[PDB]
Amino acid sequence: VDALLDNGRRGRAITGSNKRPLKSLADMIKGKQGRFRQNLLGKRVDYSGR
RNA sequence: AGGAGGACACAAACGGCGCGCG
Repeated sequence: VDALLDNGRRGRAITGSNKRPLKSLADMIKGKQGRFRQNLLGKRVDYSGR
């Protein structure tokens, strides 16, 4: 349950690849790649180009 | 003779590593 909630606060994060720890719910909530700064504050918009 | 009867709808995703540009 600890690994499911806030993976990384444990002694060591679990992984299923070359030592790439699995992202948890708390990992998805916060962070520069998290929802707050990735999809809510700044979001990709249609009707645009470059 | 007479007479009688007789299927609609429906268009490609997510995480690393590297490089590069503003």
